[PDB]
Amino acid sequence: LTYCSTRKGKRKTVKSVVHRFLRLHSGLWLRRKAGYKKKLWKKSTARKKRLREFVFCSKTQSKLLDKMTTSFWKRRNWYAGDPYQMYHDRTNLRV
Amino acid sequence: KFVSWKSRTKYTVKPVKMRKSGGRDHTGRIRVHGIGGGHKQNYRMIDFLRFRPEKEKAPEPFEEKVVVVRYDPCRSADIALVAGGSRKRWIIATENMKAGDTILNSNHIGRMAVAAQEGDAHPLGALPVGTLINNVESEPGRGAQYIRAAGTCGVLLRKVNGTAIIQLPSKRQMQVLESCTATVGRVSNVNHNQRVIGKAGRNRWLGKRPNSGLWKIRPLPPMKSYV
Amino acid sequence: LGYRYANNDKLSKRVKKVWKPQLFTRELYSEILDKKFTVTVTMRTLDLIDEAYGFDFYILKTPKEDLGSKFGMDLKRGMLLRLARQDPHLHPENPERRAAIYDKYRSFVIPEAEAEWVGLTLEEALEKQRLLEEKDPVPLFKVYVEELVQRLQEQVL
Amino acid sequence: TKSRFRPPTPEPKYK
Amino acid sequence: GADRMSKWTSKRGPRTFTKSRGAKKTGIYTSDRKFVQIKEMVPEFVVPDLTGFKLKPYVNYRAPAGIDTPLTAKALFQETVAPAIEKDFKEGTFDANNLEKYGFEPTQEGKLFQLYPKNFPR
Amino acid sequence: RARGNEYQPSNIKRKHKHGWVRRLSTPAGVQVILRRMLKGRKSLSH
RNA sequence: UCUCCAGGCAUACGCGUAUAACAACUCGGAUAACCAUUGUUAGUUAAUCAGAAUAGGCAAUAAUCACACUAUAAAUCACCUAUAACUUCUCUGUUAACCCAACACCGGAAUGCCUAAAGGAAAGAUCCAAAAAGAUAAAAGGAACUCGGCAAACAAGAACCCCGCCUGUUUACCAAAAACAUCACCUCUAGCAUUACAAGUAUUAGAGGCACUGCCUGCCCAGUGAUCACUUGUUCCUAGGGACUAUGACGGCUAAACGAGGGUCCAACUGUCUCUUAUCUUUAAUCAGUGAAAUUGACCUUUCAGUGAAGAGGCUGAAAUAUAAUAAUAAGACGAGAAGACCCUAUGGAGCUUAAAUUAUAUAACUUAUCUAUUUUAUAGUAUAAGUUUGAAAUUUCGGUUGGGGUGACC
RNA sequence: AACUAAUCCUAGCCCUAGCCCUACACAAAUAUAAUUAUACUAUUAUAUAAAUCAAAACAUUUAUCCACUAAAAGUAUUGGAGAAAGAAAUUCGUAAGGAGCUAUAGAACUAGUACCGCAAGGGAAAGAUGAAAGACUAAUUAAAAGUAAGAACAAGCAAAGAUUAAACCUUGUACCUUUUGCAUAAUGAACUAACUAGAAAACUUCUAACUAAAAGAAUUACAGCUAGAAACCCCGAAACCAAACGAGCUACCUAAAAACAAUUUUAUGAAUCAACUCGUCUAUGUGGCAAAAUAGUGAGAAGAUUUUUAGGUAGAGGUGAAAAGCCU
Ligand SMILES: [Mg+2]
Ligand SMILES: [Mg+2]
Ligand SMILES: [Mg+2]
Ligand SMILES: [Mg+2]
Ligand SMILES: [Mg+2]
Ligand SMILES: [Mg+2]
Ligand SMILES: [Mg+2]
Ligand SMILES: [Mg+2]
Ligand SMILES: [Mg+2]
Ligand SMILES: [Mg+2]
Ligand SMILES: [Mg+2]
Ligand SMILES: [Mg+2]
Ligand SMILES: [Mg+2]
Ligand SMILES: [Mg+2]
Ligand SMILES: [Mg+2]
Ligand SMILES: [Mg+2]
Ligand SMILES: [Mg+2]
Ligand SMILES: [Mg+2]
Ligand SMILES: [Mg+2]
Ligand SMILES: [Mg+2]
Ligand SMILES: [Mg+2]
Ligand SMILES: [Mg+2]
Ligand SMILES: [Mg+2]
Ligand SMILES: [Mg+2]
Ligand SMILES: [Mg+2]
Ligand SMILES: [Mg+2]
Ligand SMILES: [Mg+2]
Ligand SMILES: [Mg+2]
Ligand SMILES: [Mg+2]
Ligand SMILES: [Mg+2]
Ligand SMILES: [Mg+2]
Ligand SMILES: [Mg+2]
Ligand SMILES: [Mg+2]
Ligand SMILES: [Mg+2]
Ligand SMILES: [Mg+2]
Ligand SMILES: [Mg+2]
Ligand SMILES: [Mg+2]
Ligand SMILES: [Mg+2]
Ligand SMILES: [Mg+2]
Ligand SMILES: [Mg+2]
Ligand SMILES: [Mg+2]
Ligand SMILES: [Mg+2]
Ligand SMILES: [Mg+2]
Ligand SMILES: [Mg+2]
Ligand SMILES: [Mg+2]
Ligand SMILES: [Mg+2]
Ligand SMILES: [Mg+2]
Ligand SMILES: [Mg+2]
Ligand SMILES: [Mg+2]
Repeated sequence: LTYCSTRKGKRKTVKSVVHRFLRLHSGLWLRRKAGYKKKLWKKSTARKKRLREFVFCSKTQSKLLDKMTTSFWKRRNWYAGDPYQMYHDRTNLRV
Repeated sequence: KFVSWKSRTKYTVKPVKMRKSGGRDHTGRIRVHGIGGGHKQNYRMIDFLRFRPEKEKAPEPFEEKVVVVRYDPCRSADIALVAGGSRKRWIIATENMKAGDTILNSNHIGRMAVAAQEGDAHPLGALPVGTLINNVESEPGRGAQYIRAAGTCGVLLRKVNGTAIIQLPSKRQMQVLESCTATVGRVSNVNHNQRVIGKAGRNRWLGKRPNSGLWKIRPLPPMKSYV
Repeated sequence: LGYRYANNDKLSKRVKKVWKPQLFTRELYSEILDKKFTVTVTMRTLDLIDEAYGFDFYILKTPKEDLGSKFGMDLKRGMLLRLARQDPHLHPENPERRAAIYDKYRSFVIPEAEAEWVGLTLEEALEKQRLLEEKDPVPLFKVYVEELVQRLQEQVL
Repeated sequence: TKSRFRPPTPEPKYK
Repeated sequence: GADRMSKWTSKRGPRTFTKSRGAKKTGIYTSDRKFVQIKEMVPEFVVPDLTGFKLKPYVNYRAPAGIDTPLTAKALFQETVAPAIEKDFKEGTFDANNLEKYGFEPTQEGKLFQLYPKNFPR
Repeated sequence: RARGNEYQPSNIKRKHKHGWVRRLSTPAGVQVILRRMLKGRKSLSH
């Protein structure tokens, strides 16, 4: 990680994260299942069904990605017609 | 810094002082190994263009007198001073050449082959096929560059349509024009090969330094298995 | 002078490479100069000369940078000075021939003073200026004499 | 081994 | 171990190395290693006759010194050449061509003592 | 044998090798002089 | 004046006032006297010693007492033809005990002449201890010493084996040899000029290997008829038909000689030894002057048994015990110093080797193009580009587990 | 009741701000072996920066090294799509001082000097009276280690509890680092003075301003937003690349030179043996006379000999009768 870049003096986003994970404004992260496109001819139908899903990240993994991405990737985005509109907030959670 | 001693523009019989290179290039690095040291030697300028007319003289056959047959330290063969007209020059001496003999330099080309005594330059066309020759030259007027070592001789194999085939000492056959001039006979010091050096110090006199102490085929991919 | 990737893939080694122009030596005739020069010339220049419809047109048209040669710039000054002065040395004893050449290249005519300072480098221009302004110091004797005469003449006036 | 030394300065002390 | 800081002089070096101490040459070395002195190249001291000289090395304290006025080209011109031109101007016998009449030298060439470049020493 | 006496002084050898004229012969030698002038050295060469 | 030692005076290179007198007595000489030290003043005197005009023409015949005498390695401006100038003494080096080695260093330093006529002093005063170093002498014996006759000797003679043919050369500062070179012999490459080779040309030049020398000795040498025909062989045309085919990669070894080579043996010899001693010098010790180094947590620094990590001056249990110096010994202080040794580790290196991976306008080559000549397509070449083929080289790498290793293996 | 010593304040320096420059030093000399008054032989930078290092190796690659502030924005893009790199469009702008040093500090500097290296090059240390020295150079301090004044007195990590009493009596296995959380180990320290090593605000906590809004332009927001405070060391390789500098040592070569007595063979890389060259053996030395010597003993000594002078070959290299030997 570049903690202080020469030209600007700012932290730099890791683009390996931007191309694999989606952050919801609450703080959750979405990911795919590794191998969901690999050797599908020998996987069971139930196995394939699990792979197609989108999965969440843990507290540690979420903490890591928040260190490898900059605040710009942690803002509110008002996209019209967004298919993730309802998932950016947590409701009826006491904890 | 390194200026070759070969700076004399004008021919002269007087011996010219030499400088040896020890094998080093003009940059000071060795380009040939084993060369260094030896007795101080004086260069005696040799004329290999036998038929050279004297200044303001007609280009016709002329004779010259063999004054002396000296020993040249810069060559295997022994040179002979030849005096004719009003000039003196050094020439390579034939095996049987003796002082006081007269040799013939003849540019004239004869249609009919004429027997030639040893040492008389004649055009290759003039020489009958099979005569022993030396000091042969590739092109007329180029001086001699072949068969000029002690005891060497060349054979005039074939003269056809103004072209002559000469069997060089290495047995290589080289074709030249019949206009080329080569004197008859083998070069002197025939017994050069028979000498025995005997002592290592003798070669060190000649300038030959000691050698160093440092002590294939690719099989094709199919042939790797069998080896 | 650059680098290339062996086999044209960036995962291979980086190898030094120099690309050279296929220089050619040819003979060219300048109408304005009426002289034939032998010059090392690339095939690109030959096409440019053809597109310029003549060697003389090529030199005059091409700017200083595109030309990319000090020898060419000298030719530019020589041709420009020839046209600027209408020198009779061009094809002497044949005025008809001389007029044709000058008229054909009349478009490039420029003032004589400007033409002189064409293609010169800073050092050559500096040397040219220094020579022009070089003068031996005036004797003070004369300078005082001029002042004295003027004062005396004014007083008499 | 190494080696370095210092000078015996004249040091005139007459003030 | 050679002393770099001492001056390079002829006392140092081998026999072959030699150089002058600044003495002006007075002759020529001809062929065969023979020196031929030239009388003209030997300076000659022009010494005046001091008989009847009224000036001594030291000056009296009582004598009062004057105001220092470094001589200038203009001052010399006014003293020497200006009066001649001024009188000539009134008479009208003056022209630019004959400035030499008042002492002007067009070129220093031909003068025994050339003003510039100086061909005579102190 | 006994080392330590490598220096065999010869003024002709010294001046040819590290002299003024020798240094000025090459630009690489002239840049040796140029740096020495920058530092302030008492002697620029032999 | 006496005693004794035996490289000295110049020159060159170098050094740069260390020269000489006076005056000082801080510093330098490793201590004194005295100065080589400090300050001041001086100094080395050259027409002979030493250092620093032009254009042509043309040289076959060494040296060595050069005569004889031979040899081989083949060997040091002058004199002429013409032009130009017609009577000069300046400049610089010159001293010393000296230079290269941090030093007033038992070292290094070229030439000429000479070998004492020149140049010098091993002992500051003492004292006679051990140990150590050097010299000389030995009753009887004579290598019985020892890894070995190392060293020493009133000896310095003789033969042998091995290895290299010989003279020679090499790791400056641990190996001088059997290793390298070497003559002779053998193999490979090259048919040629104006900077090595070489101003040379196959009896030559480069590259590399190997002791040579007579003698045994490799294979290789179509088959049968007999200089002749067939059978083969090799090619084509289709199993036929034509066409064509007239001792050298190896040993013994000469065989002698020569060796500061590696081993032996005899003889003499001897303090090597049985068996050590005596005298002398040096060193030591004492008086005087001068004055280092490694080392050092602190130390008021004991013995024995026990315990402990092959381990105890210091802990545990007994014991011993006025304080300090001087000179000796080397048992301990896992005594002090060194870039020494050993096994293992590092996603630490660097040298070499290529059958490692990746490249590779070093070279050479060829192909298509560009391009200039040419002939109606054509064969030439090529200040270039794109390929293909070699590789002189460059870059980078050394998986893990198997009580070490090669082989098996295993992950 | 004091020796060694200690105290000291200004010499200069550091970072900014302003500012292009027009400091190019009588006369004489210097590119010849610089600083030598005159002719000879004439005089001229460079093809692409590499590598280290990072990628926990390394082979593509690796910010600075190598064109106005702030914002867009660490965004689009680029990348063994890894480490990492990283725009623009378009907006915005009229721009003399010290919470620095004060002689181991600040520059290396009293000086690029002394000294060291053949050269390139490397590189110091230190001073201190007063208004007056034309007032006999002051002061000032039980003050560092070290000594002296004043050696020691059975017994022991040197002390502690003590005691009438300094020592006797009792108790007590140096310190740090380090090993397992153990040392009678193993490292490091003779002692004194001075110097000598944790640094950044993405997330969090704490404290305030305003509050569906906060912020002095671009930012964030379903109680947020703004500001404050709060954080992540030192010393040390073998190496690698670039460019200079070195063949006065040494390997080799070129040129110009020099030395070799006597004796016997003969007519010589033959013999005996000095000068001279070398360096087999033993002994001494071992911070030595010596960073390779001395005493003896040995090898060659007309030759492939030794020596002198000047020049040439330079590190991807040179040289090598090959020891991976030499090249200060
Ligand atoms: Mg061999
Ligand atoms: Mg790279
Ligand atoms: Mg040295
Ligand atoms: Mg020497
Ligand atoms: Mg004296
Ligand atoms: Mg005296
Ligand atoms: Mg001494
Ligand atoms: Mg004195
Ligand atoms: Mg003389
Ligand atoms: Mg003298
Ligand atoms: Mg004495
Ligand atoms: Mg004594
Ligand atoms: Mg005896
Ligand atoms: Mg005895
Ligand atoms: Mg025995
Ligand atoms: Mg012996
Ligand atoms: Mg031998
Ligand atoms: Mg030998
Ligand atoms: Mg050795
Ligand atoms: Mg030897
Ligand atoms: Mg030895
Ligand atoms: Mg031997
Ligand atoms: Mg016996
Ligand atoms: Mg003692
Ligand atoms: Mg004493
Ligand atoms: Mg005590
Ligand atoms: Mg005690
Ligand atoms: Mg004990
Ligand atoms: Mg015990
Ligand atoms: Mg005890
Ligand atoms: Mg002991
Ligand atoms: Mg590497
Ligand atoms: Mg890395
Ligand atoms: Mg590695
Ligand atoms: Mg300082
Ligand atoms: Mg400093
Ligand atoms: Mg004290
Ligand atoms: Mg007690
Ligand atoms: Mg210690
Ligand atoms: Mg570090
Ligand atoms: Mg030399
Ligand atoms: Mg050698
Ligand atoms: Mg003799
Ligand atoms: Mg030797
Ligand atoms: Mg002998
Ligand atoms: Mg012998
Ligand atoms: Mg001999
Ligand atoms: Mg070897
Ligand atoms: Mg060295």
